[PDB]
Amino acid sequence: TLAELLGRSRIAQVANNHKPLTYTGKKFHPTHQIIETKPSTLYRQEWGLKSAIPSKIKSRYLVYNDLDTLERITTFEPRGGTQWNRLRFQEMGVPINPFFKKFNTEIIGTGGLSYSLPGKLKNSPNGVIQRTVVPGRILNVVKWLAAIGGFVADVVFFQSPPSSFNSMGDFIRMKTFLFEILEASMEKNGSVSMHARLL
Amino acid sequence: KEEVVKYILHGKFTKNNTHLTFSSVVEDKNLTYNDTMLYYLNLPQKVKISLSTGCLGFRKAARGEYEAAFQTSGRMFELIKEKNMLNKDIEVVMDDFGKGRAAFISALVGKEGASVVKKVVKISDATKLKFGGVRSPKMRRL
Amino acid sequence: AEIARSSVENAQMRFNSGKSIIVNKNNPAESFKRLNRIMFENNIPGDKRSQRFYMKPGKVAELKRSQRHRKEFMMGFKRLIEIVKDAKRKGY
Amino acid sequence: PVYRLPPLPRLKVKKPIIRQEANKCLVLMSNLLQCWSSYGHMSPKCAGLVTELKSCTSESALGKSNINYHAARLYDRINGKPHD
Amino acid sequence: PHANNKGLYKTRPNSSDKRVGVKRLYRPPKLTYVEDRLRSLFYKQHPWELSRPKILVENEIGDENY
Amino acid sequence: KIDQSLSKKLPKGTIYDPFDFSMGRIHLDRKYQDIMKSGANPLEFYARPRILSRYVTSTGRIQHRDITGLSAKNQRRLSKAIRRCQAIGLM
Amino acid sequence: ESQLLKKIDKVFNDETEEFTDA
Amino acid sequence: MLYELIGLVRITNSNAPKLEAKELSSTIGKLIIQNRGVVRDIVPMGIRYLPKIMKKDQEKHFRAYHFLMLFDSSAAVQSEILRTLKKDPRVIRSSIVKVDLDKQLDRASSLHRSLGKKSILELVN
Amino acid sequence: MRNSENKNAIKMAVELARKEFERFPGDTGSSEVQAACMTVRIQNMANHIKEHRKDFANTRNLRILVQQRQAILRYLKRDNPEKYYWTIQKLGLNDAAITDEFNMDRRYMQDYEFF
RNA sequence: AAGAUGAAAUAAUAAUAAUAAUUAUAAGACUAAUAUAUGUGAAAAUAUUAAUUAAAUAUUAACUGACAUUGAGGGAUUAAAACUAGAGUAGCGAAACGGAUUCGAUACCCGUGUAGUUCUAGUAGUAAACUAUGAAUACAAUUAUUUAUAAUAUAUAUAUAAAUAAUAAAUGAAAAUGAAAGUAUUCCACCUGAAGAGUACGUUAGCAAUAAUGAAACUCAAAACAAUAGACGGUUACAG
Ligand SMILES: [Mg+2]
Ligand SMILES: [Mg+2]
Ligand SMILES: [Mg+2]
Ligand SMILES: [Mg+2]
Ligand SMILES: [Mg+2]
Ligand SMILES: [Mg+2]
Ligand SMILES: [Mg+2]
Ligand SMILES: [Mg+2]
Ligand SMILES: [Mg+2]
Ligand SMILES: [Mg+2]
Ligand SMILES: [Mg+2]
Ligand SMILES: [Mg+2]
Ligand SMILES: [Mg+2]
Ligand SMILES: [Mg+2]
Ligand SMILES: [Mg+2]
Repeated sequence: TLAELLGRSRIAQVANNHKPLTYTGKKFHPTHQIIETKPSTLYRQEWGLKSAIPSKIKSRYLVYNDLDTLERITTFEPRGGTQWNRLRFQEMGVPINPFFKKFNTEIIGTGGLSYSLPGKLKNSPNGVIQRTVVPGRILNVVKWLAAIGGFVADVVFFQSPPSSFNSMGDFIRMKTFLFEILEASMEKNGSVSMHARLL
Repeated sequence: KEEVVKYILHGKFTKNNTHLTFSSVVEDKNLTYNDTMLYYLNLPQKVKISLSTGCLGFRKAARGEYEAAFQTSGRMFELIKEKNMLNKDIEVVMDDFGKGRAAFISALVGKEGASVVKKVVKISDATKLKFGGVRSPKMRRL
Repeated sequence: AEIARSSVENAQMRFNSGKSIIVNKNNPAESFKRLNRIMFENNIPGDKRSQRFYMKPGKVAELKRSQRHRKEFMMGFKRLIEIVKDAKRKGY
Repeated sequence: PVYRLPPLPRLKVKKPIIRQEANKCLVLMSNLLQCWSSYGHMSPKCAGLVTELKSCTSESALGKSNINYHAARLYDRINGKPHD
Repeated sequence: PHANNKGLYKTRPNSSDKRVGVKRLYRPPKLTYVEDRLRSLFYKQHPWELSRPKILVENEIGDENY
Repeated sequence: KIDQSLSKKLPKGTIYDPFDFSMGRIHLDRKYQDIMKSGANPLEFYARPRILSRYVTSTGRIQHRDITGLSAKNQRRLSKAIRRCQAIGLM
Repeated sequence: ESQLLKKIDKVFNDETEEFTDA
Repeated sequence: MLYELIGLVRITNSNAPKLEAKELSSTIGKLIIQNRGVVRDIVPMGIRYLPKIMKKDQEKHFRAYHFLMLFDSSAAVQSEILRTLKKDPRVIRSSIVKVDLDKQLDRASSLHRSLGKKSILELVN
Repeated sequence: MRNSENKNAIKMAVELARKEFERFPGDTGSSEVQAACMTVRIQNMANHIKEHRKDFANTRNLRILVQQRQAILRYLKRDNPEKYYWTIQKLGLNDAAITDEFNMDRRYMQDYEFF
């Protein structure tokens, strides 16, 4: 019947949610399913939703709340950013087990951020990679805070900050540093707490 | 013995005139706890300078204007200086929103009251509003 | 007596009308701006103007209804303008 | 709370406010005059400002919102009026 | 014929039963699926699975043989 | 140093986007910036001036429901409690 | 009056946790 | 009927401010119990500064000893208690409010009910 | 009960009147029981109005309640005359008090010295 | 000098020390914020606090078994003004007396200010007493908000009611109404060109003022409602 197909249809596969699309609080994890389109469908404003998305949207990713509203629009944001954070984490290689052997709503383990298992070495043309080096940005004078790969992490120094820190001041974020991501756990709220060290 | 804890510069800015009054709060060092606390809470006051725009020479409709209030404030500050009464801290009080209220502010914060403004510590409003109260006059059918 | 004098300052500060502020020495005009913000935030000038003359209770009621309607109209108008800005940004 | 409006003859802002960017020349001039007030006239401590002022005012001494259009364009679509 | 959760038998119609419910016959029914309750749970337990992009453009629903 | 308003502090443990390093983020934050908002009956606090002095102005004027954000019932109860407190010599 | 006296003495005289509300 | 009295007793004897409030509470409680009444609570609030310089009869006050009394009494004796309170120089302000018992026989004072303790039984556990 | 609200005393009085007029346990709706409970509340509101003679809202309520008792007793007369006569005899009213138009007007309050 | 005004002036502002300020006493009347009259009440009304008494909500359980609706006459209540007595009278303020303005002022404005406004016991029973819309019953397409319950685990953009807002249909001279100004049924009130006229006369009631009831002759081909397009406005806003 039509009802069974509707229950199995791709729109039905997206779980209902009405969280604000313009949240200004703290973001620990994704809140909205990212919707993607191919170039061929985007050329025809086709996204598998009810209504054609406006031609102004050149990006191939969006998030949305309502297919249609009393305002005769679809409530959406042309953003798919949270996928690039996840992939960047996958590039770091630092791992984070409940993935091994009435309903509980709490996040299980990592909430899908990473499925990599703990103990493995990264072979390289030099040799086994002993530690993971990643570019980052020191944020503010404070363990300092660094923007690394879409995540805010805690920076610890070998001995003390260099002169560039206080030379630049609040413009310290303009320059790129190298960090060693020591470790990465996740807390109950669902937030990843990476510990790094400046180099 | 009459100490002087502070001074109070009171302004009354009505529609047709502005009345400025400088006062000194006398205290007496010296009777139950309640009596002493009451005495300190509402300490006696004594007028020292009293001025209105008429004192400055303005007449009739000229009394309610901006310039009249401004010059009256200037004269008030000059008199506070001449009487050598800038010793203790001043507490400004403002009692109505007449057109001379802004004039008083401009004179005080400006060069006219630059001598006095260094010594004012508290500025407050004392506008009297009735919570129901007596019946106001009827509207004027102009 | 001595402890009395110790407590006079606390007791005297306690009886605050809420319409008094402490002048900032560096910029006194900033303090007067704060006081004027208090005045408008308590509608003290507006109440003083409205108490000048007597208004019949029916006229008071109709003015009250009019003002409330205008406020709610502005709120709805702002909501609609926000929707206009949102739709414009998405490209509608 | 949501306050929906009745059907309006229009949806228009009376006096739309715009982004009046401040003139760089006037800001430079104010900074230079502040410098002369503090550090003395013809002070060497802000000759750079003077230079910058001279460079910015040299040729010229001084160096619109679309909300109503989009509001008129979109009012019928978003007003939530019931169908005819 | 059996006592309700509060122990009381039902011996006469209540005020809801006596109201004509013809409107329900014409109101388009709300479609419900248990999977939707179970779709909400998964993405509450795996918020980063929402970051995996999804394509809502169907290829052909009839071609699916799973 | 720069004014703290013009800068954005990304919290700890939070994910971010490049957009967050922009004036757009600060501007969007500005635009999109308790005990009575609960099952508690405000009429039980009529003898507690400290609690219900939070829902008045510096001069003591009860705040409009547009400000307090309370439900109609709790606005009415809070106003009753404040007026009763004013009458019984508190407040 | 006996219970009144016992309560009044204990409740007031002793340095008891009052409902000072601060 | 359950009633909640909130008295503001004067404190003229600085060295023992509670002295007045104790004898006020004793008088009111004696009246209640001798008039087929019951006293459930005598919750003391502290010494507090009054919001204004309140003038009971011909003496001005700037502070008072606040106290609360929860008591079950009839309407006539409750009016009598209020009468005695209003014509007592010791008392600056007084107020008696009903606590409705249509639901629960036992009910805590307004202060404890605001804290979360709905009845005296919770307050004693 | 002497420390309680008067409405509780009226509730107990209503219970007693119902138990004295009921045709069987649980009977609360027979015309005789309705008249008895109305009578109890009429007595209470009449006392209240005697104490508050400028309370016209509750005087109106009392008037309406008296007329309601009249309507139900007139129905009882039409339905079960024997029980009707027994009921009005036990309640202190005669047939004229029930069947005659009764606006609880100022003339009534003068003739019967209500105040 | 003050006060007032558009600007001034007032037989009774101030040198008899005023006005302004700070205290202290006294008296009346009123009830800032919350606030929306949301609501409550039959309407009139009603929002500073507390108590006593009385009324008013929803849903379940049980009970009566049509006991209902409407309602001529009748009854009750009924704003403001007004009246009769007795208290009170701070503010406001008919009348009156003055000062202005004006060609003139009999007015608007200013000053003194009696009655009244306040309370107690009454009389009176009228308002644009209006939603200009009598009450009850059955029914009719939607949406959005609240509002109040009942769930189910903030989420069900949760169901069931009332109100509010915008409407479909329908109706309507249209304006518009919109769950009634729709579809129907029942009962009551009222209307039948304008003017004369809510007048006269009579009667009833009332201390009075008055209230109710309520004509006719004479004259005319008028008179009114909604909407349309202008003109005009000591009408608004925007531009140039
Ligand atoms: Mg009947
Ligand atoms: Mg109010
Ligand atoms: Mg009827
Ligand atoms: Mg009125
Ligand atoms: Mg009168
Ligand atoms: Mg008289
Ligand atoms: Mg008078
Ligand atoms: Mg006057
Ligand atoms: Mg004229
Ligand atoms: Mg006059
Ligand atoms: Mg009468
Ligand atoms: Mg008449
Ligand atoms: Mg009439
Ligand atoms: Mg018609
Ligand atoms: Mg007549």
